[PDB]
Amino acid sequence: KKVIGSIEFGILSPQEIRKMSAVEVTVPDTYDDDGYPIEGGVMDKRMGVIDPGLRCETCGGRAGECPGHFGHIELARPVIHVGFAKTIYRILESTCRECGRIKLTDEEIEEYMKKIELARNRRSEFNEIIKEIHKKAKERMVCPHCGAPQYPIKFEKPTIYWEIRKDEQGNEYRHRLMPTEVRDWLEKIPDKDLPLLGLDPEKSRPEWMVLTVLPVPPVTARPSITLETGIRAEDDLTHKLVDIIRINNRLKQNIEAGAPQLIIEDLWDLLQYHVTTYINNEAPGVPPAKHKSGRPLKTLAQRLKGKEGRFRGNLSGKRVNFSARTVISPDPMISINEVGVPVEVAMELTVPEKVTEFNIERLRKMVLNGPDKYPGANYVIDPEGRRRRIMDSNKETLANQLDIGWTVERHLMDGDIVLFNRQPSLHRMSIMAHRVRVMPYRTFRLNLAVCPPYNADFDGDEMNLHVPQTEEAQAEARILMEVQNHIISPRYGGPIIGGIQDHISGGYLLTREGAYFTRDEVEQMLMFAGVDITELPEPDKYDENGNPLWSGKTIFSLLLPEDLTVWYRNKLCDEPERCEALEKLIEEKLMPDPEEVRKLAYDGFVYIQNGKLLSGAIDKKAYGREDGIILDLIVREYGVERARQFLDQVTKLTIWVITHKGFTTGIDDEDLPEEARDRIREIIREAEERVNKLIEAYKRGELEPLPGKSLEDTLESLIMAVLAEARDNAGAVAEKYLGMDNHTVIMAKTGARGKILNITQMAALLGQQSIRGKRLYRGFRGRVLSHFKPGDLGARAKGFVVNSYKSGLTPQEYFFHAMGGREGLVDTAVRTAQSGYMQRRLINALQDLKVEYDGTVRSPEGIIVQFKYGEDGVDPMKSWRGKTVDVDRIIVRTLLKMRG
Amino acid sequence: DVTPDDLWIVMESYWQEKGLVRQHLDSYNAFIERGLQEVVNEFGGIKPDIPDFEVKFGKIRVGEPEFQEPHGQRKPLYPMDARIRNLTYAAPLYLEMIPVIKGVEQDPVEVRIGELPIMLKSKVCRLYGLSDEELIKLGEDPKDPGGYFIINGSERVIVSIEDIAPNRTLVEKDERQEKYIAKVFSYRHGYRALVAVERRKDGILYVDIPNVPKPVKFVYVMRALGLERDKDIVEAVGNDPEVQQIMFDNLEDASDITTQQEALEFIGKLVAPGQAREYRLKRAEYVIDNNLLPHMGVSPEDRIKKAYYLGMMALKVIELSLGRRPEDDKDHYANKRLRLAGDLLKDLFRVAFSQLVKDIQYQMTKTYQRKGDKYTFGNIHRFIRNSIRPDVLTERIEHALATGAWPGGRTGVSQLLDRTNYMSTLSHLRRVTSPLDREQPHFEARDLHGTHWGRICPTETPEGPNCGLVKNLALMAQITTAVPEEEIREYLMSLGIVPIEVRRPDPTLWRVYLNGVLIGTIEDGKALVQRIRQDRRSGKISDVINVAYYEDVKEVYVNSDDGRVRRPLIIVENGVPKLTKEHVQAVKEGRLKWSDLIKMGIIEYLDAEEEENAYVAMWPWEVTEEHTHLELMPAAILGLPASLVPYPEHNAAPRNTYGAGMAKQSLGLGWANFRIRVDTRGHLLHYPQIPLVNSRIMKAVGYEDRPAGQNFVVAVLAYQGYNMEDAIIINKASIERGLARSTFFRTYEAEEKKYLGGQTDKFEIPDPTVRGYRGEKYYRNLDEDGLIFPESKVEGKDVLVGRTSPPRFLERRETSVAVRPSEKGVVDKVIITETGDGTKLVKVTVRDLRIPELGDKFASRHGQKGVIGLIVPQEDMPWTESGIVPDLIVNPHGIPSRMTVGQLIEAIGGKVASLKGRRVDGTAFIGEPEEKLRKELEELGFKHTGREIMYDGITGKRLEADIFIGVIYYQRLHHMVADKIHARSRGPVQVLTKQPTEGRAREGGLRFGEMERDVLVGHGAAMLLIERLLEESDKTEVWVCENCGHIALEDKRRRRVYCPVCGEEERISKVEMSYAFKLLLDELKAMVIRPKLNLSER
RNA sequence: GACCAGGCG
DNA sequence: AACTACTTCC
DNA sequence: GGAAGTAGTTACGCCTGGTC
Ligand SMILES: [Mg+2]
Ligand SMILES: [Zn+2]
Ligand SMILES: [Zn+2]
Ligand SMILES: [Zn+2]
Repeated sequence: KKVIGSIEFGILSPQEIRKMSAVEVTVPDTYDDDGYPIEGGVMDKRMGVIDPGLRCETCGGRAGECPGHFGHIELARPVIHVGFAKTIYRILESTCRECGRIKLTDEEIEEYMKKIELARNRRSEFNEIIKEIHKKAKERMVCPHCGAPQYPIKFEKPTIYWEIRKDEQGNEYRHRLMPTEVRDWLEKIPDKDLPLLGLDPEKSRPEWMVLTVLPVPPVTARPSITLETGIRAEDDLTHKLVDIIRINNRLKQNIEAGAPQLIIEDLWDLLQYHVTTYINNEAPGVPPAKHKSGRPLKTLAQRLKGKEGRFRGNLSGKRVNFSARTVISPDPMISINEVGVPVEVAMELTVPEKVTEFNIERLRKMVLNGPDKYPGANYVIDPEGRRRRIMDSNKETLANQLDIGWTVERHLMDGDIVLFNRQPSLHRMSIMAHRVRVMPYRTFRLNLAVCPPYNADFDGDEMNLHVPQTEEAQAEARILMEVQNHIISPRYGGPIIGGIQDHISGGYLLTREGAYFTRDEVEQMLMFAGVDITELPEPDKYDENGNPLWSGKTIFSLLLPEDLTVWYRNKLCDEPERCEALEKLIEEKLMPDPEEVRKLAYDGFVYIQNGKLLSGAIDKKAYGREDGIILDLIVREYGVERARQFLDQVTKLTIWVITHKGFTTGIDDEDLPEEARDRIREIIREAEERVNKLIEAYKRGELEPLPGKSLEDTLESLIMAVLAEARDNAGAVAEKYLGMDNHTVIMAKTGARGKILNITQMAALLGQQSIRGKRLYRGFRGRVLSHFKPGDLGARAKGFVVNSYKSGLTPQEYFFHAMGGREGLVDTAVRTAQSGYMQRRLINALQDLKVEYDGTVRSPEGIIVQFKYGEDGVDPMKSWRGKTVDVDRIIVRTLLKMRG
Repeated sequence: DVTPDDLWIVMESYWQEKGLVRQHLDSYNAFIERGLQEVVNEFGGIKPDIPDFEVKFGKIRVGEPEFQEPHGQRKPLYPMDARIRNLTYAAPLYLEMIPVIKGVEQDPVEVRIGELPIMLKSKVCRLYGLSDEELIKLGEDPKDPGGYFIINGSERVIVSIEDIAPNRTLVEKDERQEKYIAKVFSYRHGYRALVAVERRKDGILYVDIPNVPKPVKFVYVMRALGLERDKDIVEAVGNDPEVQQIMFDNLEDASDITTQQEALEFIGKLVAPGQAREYRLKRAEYVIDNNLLPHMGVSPEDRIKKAYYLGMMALKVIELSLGRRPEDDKDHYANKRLRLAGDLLKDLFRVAFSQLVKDIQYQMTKTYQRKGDKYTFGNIHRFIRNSIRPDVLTERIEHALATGAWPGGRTGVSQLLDRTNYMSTLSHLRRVTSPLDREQPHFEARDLHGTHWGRICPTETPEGPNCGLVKNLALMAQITTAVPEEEIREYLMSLGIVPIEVRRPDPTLWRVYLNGVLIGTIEDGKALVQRIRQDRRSGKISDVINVAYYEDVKEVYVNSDDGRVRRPLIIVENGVPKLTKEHVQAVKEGRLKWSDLIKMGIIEYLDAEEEENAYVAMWPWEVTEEHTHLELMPAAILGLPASLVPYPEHNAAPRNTYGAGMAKQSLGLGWANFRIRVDTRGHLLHYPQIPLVNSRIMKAVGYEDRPAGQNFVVAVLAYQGYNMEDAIIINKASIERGLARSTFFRTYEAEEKKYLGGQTDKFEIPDPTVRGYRGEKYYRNLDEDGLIFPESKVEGKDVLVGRTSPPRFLERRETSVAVRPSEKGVVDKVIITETGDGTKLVKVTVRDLRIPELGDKFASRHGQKGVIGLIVPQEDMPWTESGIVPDLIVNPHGIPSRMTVGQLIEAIGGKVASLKGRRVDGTAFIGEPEEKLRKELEELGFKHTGREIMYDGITGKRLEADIFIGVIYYQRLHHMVADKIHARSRGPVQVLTKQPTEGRAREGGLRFGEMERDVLVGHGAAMLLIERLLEESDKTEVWVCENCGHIALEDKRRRRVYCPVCGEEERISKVEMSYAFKLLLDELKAMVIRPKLNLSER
């Protein structure tokens, strides 16, 4: 067997079309009355057969097995190919009318040939040189080789060549160039002149651009379906070919009979229009060929180009077999690299497994079970290639005749590798390989930590599941695409697979100050997390009743590597003095006395020493979508299996903590005392008074413009600054008064979910609403709503919502908030469309670039793009947050390893 | 004063008197009463090529809904039979013909010109003015509001189109050439003309005409329209000295080149290129009379008024150039008029009637020529009757309604009515769409405008491409129906307005515009406006009239057109609203109606133009002497699905939008008629419930009679991480007791089609000798007649209507109807009937019981969507110290990021309502305050915060934190996981590309697009890409001639492989490539391109 | 089979 | 439509 | 250099129904 090494593109010669054809088509009909194809028609059986029961006259194959064969239509008068129209015009105006030479000087000929031989690798230089030669020839009036006037050639839209000659003394006339004389002009062009025109002497010929024989695409390339009504629905190509044959027959009849030249020219133009619309219906400046219904026909050009065309719709991307799709549901109790597959999908989709020495018994059992029982099989393929569906009265015999070397398409079972994909597919983590785990109900299951790579949020999301079928594909998936890898994002060199909301909040509830757990809770959480353990550590405290209690830090430390040691400040740092004291203690010797650290322990300073958590609370900094310090260190220093084990264990542990400890959000989470409410009220009152003063100053001309903008823009910017500062101050008051024991605050300060802005808008004023960065202005003249005096520029009248969500919005504020939400929702779709187009452009530009074995990055033709990838040779996925190596981390780690 | 609770009574009376679909019914009733006759009056009598014969048109009459039987006669037809027998609910249309023989008119003849489809509940339908029992006896839901059509058995609703106001000129800046552009959309007989004037950066004035290929200097058009004198032109355009100078400068260079008589010829050169001077003149005057300002007229007498209107437009563009006026906003609702069912039907009927008129002309001429004058004049009645051919008009109209493609570029005008539930149907009947393309980023058109207040719902709009471009009407919105303009013009002229012919406009004189065209001039325009509104309030002037003025530019606008969205307001005079307590009591006692209040001048209807002059108060205690109007009910500014949301002002706007959009997808008893209705798909919640916290608008509308959803006991806590990421945890015991249970209905249809030549198909159990015979097990439930017995369990791929068709293979083929491969159920109903043509038709309805499972989507009214992540037994659910077990658990992490305080307030209100035994009012702005609810919850014996002490079901100890628990109204959406799961090992393929088919309904394969290709490439997986894109879609083998590179031919008959192009037999080898690439090679070998292939040894 | 409309993430 | 980029008449 | 014309694109799936 061979593989395609290269494809040379050329223009088919008339003799090539005549020889390649299996029939010459003469009759403009498709089928007879009885339903059989008309001999000599567009559906002649010598071009292949598509209707079942028919037989091909060229191959002898049935429908769906005959590939299809070409036919030709000997045109009575040659026509102009629309695709090569501009090329023909350029060649015509760059070559002589009588001899056909390029009308260039011999010295210019040799110099331009030498420059053509050079700079051929890149298309742009060759194109520019061709344009220069075209300009030089076009300007010239007399052919240097033979003395002859060269009348200028005008070109309208397609296939209209119109050169202008001086009919009389001082009077010029435009003479239309019929395809016959144009083609003859093109044949007179010599072969030594073609390269300077850009044409290939062998694979192309300018005369072949004027086509006198039209190839007819095979029947299999334009199938016709019989409707349930009993009528026949033909393809657009079939209709266009029928019209072309009819008009060609009319032209041939008028030519052999003899007709006035005007009628012949009209029929010739009709045939040319038919051919042009056949090749490209949406060609510039041509009436599209419309269907009988009224829609335009889809022709060859429409068959190729477009998002629904051949290239994008059936070559780059195409529908595949052995795929499944259903809604996804959460499942924290499966590993990060596993997926829950419904029994229906597992029974439907199959994995072809060739029976060998070791899996003979299992395949025999699953053949015995058959397509009904889940651990069964659907098909059995003998070594000869004959396939047999498993059914009753077959299971026993096929199980007996399994032997060795046969193929058995078995059901999905636990451990099988599949591709899981939620397909807005932006980065390479949108498809990862998961291990199959068969589940009862009919929905896909996904671990929560793997949501961030897929951007899935269990609100109706659906994901596609593809089953690789060849052993090479299965190995490729299981080695390169498994979910254990890709924990670190290639984008920023940080953890993308980590805890999201409940893991972070439960970790904080676990490791925070004063959080203790009873013996039963500790044993249950350790068993739930999957941590292997045969003895509990010594308890930290003792209850008033003498019951032993464990600290959350000890429980968390039970699942850390015994060598890990790191310190950092997380988001819970509100008093930097305590963090500075801890850092000062650490810097003196790098191995502080554990009790001394426990004396100065703080929630805002995480300090792990030999795998024991001595200070700090679990935050988004421990593990998260970005900046997971502990997870990054575990995945970079201990491997990728250890990272997966730690991730699974910590997710289950935190889930147990948050479930059995209680985590809720109520109305009281947005409550503020009377003092905080009064402070916020005074904040808004002062802001409104300041805005009023600014407005009054601007009305009296008292205010003067800021640099770079006018008076109106100065006033607008000052007002927005004042309003934003007022919102910030009210949010600061709310932050001061709400406290850290509020669950809504807890999940916001720890990064689990929500920002400070949400709490500010929910417990204090909503703040100023804006569209496109400006204050609300769209509405009536001088106002937004008809409930405000025209010409009002005040805070409330322009979108400043003074109410919280808890306090409820007034109707005006409700409309203003609706405007803000509308602008956001409108922004989303435009942004996603623009980003998608830009990503497509970037991918199509940078697809093939790769790192060679010498370390360089090279273009497909061998051009060196980078002599060392990233200018240092480090992959961003393997880098330390963009750094080549974390020097300080390595130094501290080694010093603690040896001196410890 | 009057409490808002007292204005609620008036608003409820408004909704009681006029339904929710009054726009469709009003427009269609106006169309039937006057529109059809108006169109027929535009279409003058047919004049054929007969020496002394032509027919005039009499009076259009529409009869009762009747259907002509194929072998019987016109029986009466009712909508249920029209939508069951796959008929079109239409009525005969009759037109009188007046034959004019040699200038004299004979007796009229009434001939049926076609059938006109009838909108339900309109003044011609058979359901009009029928009591509830009468509608029930006809197999109809009395709650159904009508307003839609039945076309070929399917319910079609015409969605209003938000077009730009016709005949109104708008000024704006191009910002590219510093050219001020002023365009007008002139309408006449369904044809729009885009006449625009232009002041370019050179200071010269240009005019654009749609059929003139190039712009023309303005003064040339002005002189072509009959303005001979230069000074007359300068005076007509404007009298302000600066404008006078601009016109003098613009006119000197025009008069120095083109005079009055030369302008028509100059336009003719561009319009009709060539040497035919008379033809150029004819084309120029044609495009002047028809294609420039058609709304003014098409007669040469209307040329001068075209000149005045063009001068006014030029004056406006000059004023924009001088900056004396602001840019005209295109999203301002003073500039947009809706197109309703009446006007769209008028245009469609105009097109169809033109087709019929031309056809009848052709038929008359042909018949007269091909039988002379023997009986054409001997009996003219038969000559007219036989030439009618009425099917053309009805086929055109029915096709347009069924496909939705209106004449012209309009598409999607008629849409399939949504019958998922009550809310979806009513919201579809109250929907507005924009004609702009959804792909482009129309930032200014997709945003909320201040003029939408009370006219368009601020929150209900779809997500994605249609956001902002698809709008739903506010509950207080009222859409006008046009009054005769001539009477309005006469009244305005009688008021003191002097036409511009006698008195020319001046800076100190008010310019009055009626319906967007300038009519005359008056002094003290404020007095004219005051007189107009006083007359309207006094009742002598119709409600539809609206008037506004502008002190900035001294212009008075009078509107009396159709398609204006308006809102009602209470007139406030001297700080005292017109509405009083005794009016409210009279309305409450039924002595006074809404139309009465409108007629007495108590309540006023204002569109955007008149509202611009208003200073509206929002609350009765906010009224001062400076206020002109008071808001009837600020909570009515929302749409209907948006009004379903309780406490909408405590939620973020995106979540309100999500809730409003998801309210239209819930399951419930949408219509009581569902049992006997034939519909492709439907759902039925087994136990719908009233929302405990509900708005009063929902009861006034009628949502309480057709509820969709249930009240759940919801606890907000994190439980085993199975409600993480917007997932929902639900109770198994609650499901087993009927919570969120539903049934899915599907109606399969099988027709006994009658082919040509008498070759019919037969309803029968086919013998195994027929071609395409399925398994004998699939016909298990069939009866000897050929139809499946009702109440028989049917699973996937089992047939319901055994059917065989005449052979067409190249024995009878099989075309029986079976259930869809992934659908099961029980056969609820089998009906047999007769089609329109007379063939037998059978509808089979299968019902499938859908008990909630993992993956089914649930939503609340506050936009909190989610799927069931786990189904937990009751003994595993936590319980409260009061014995309350949740029916549903939601993660607290979804609350703060979404900022839905309204959901928490609704939970508190639901608990309080359950404890009190009285439902809690959750209206938008007058509902029960959260403080009152918390105090009441405190007094009832529960914690005021709503948190309760809960115990863990698994371990038995109480949770450390107090858990927030309440009652929230959750609704089950129709996005069930059983309707979405799909898996394809291997199946059918497309004939053209040999690739797997597309769609869940036809064993389709999932598209592995190019984005996934790049994802696979970025992983380095090269063999996996091969396996996914080559082996599993279209792998094939081809024979390639190594000598030429073309595709070799294999002769299966002769057992030889060779290349016909070169005749090689030894240099032939197989290659492996996707069938799509071979097809690409075929399409490249077409259009004459040679893709020579080079082969390599591997 | 391609056209339209409506949704889903 | 609304952007870009050529092309191409001026 | 204009100053117009002309052409070329404008995310990815998936589902439903209805008409040709
Ligand atoms: Mg989602
Ligand atoms: Zn063949
Ligand atoms: Zn020469
Ligand atoms: Zn060959």
